[PDB]
Amino acid sequence: EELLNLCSGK
Amino acid sequence: AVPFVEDWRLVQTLGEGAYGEVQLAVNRVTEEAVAVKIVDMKRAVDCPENIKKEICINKMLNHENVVKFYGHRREGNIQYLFLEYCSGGELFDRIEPDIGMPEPDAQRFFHQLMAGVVYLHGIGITHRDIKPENLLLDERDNLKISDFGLATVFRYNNRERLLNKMCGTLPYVAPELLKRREFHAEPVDVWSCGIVLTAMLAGELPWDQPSDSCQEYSDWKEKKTYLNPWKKIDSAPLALLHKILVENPSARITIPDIKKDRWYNKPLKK
Ligand SMILES: [Zn+2]
Repeated sequence: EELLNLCSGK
Repeated sequence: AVPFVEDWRLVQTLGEGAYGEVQLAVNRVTEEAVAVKIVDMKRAVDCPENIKKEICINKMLNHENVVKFYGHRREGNIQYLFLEYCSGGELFDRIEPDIGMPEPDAQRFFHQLMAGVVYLHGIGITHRDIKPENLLLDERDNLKISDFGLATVFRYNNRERLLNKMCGTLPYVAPELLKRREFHAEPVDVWSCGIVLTAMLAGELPWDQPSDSCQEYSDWKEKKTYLNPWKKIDSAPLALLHKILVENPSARITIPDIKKDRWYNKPLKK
C-alpha cells in the first residue's frame, strides 16, 4: 500500500 | 451490486487454509473460469493490513508467468480476490516421485520460473515461498508463480532493505535464512529455484533442511554427487546446480549469470 516505505519497511 | 452466488457458480474448492478458501468459479453469463481467494476478515486482528499488502502487491503484477490479478470485492466481512485460473494444477503433480520428468520439460519449466522470478525481482518483489506446490500450470502447461501471501517489496527506486523474517518451507529455504539475522532477498529466491530444479530433474528433495546437522546437506557440501539425487542428474544441469546451491549468498550465482549458463541455453531434444 506504501511503496515508498517498501511496505513493512516502515 | 449482486450477491456473489448470483454472478458466480462455485465448481470446486482448489485449496483451503486459515485464511479461508480458494475456489474455482465460473461466471454464469460469460462462462469464464476464475480462481477466487475468499478471506474471512473476522479471523485474526492482522487480517486487514495483510490483505491490504497482498492486494497492493497483486496490483503490481503483470507477467505471463505470474498469476494475474483481476480485482477484488467484499461482501460483509468476506473479501474476494479474483485471480487467473490455472487448470493444469500444481507443478508438484508433474514430478514423478524418485524420477522427476524429462529433462527438456524441466528446462522449459525452469526457463518460465526464471522469467517470472526475474520479473518480480525487477519490480522489487520477493515471493519467499517458491516451491512446486506454489507453481501452477495453465491449460497450455505454461508455468505461473502463485500465492503472494508471503510476498513483500524488498527494493524500490534502488533502495533495498535486508529481510529478517523467518518464512518459507525448510527444504526450499536458503541456509543464510537459518544462519544470519539479516539477508538479501534475491539469493534466497534463487536458492529455492535451484531446489525446484533439483526436484524436477530427480523427483526428490536433496535435504530436509539446509543445515550441517542434516546429513544429506553435508554430503552435498562434500561434493558426494555419486549419491542421490545428484547421481540421477546429467552433468550439464548438475553444473548449474553447483552454481546455484552455494551456501555463501554473496558467492551464489545471480539470475543474469544463470541466463548465460550452458545447460540453460542448450537446445534439448524431446
Ligand atoms: Zn505495498
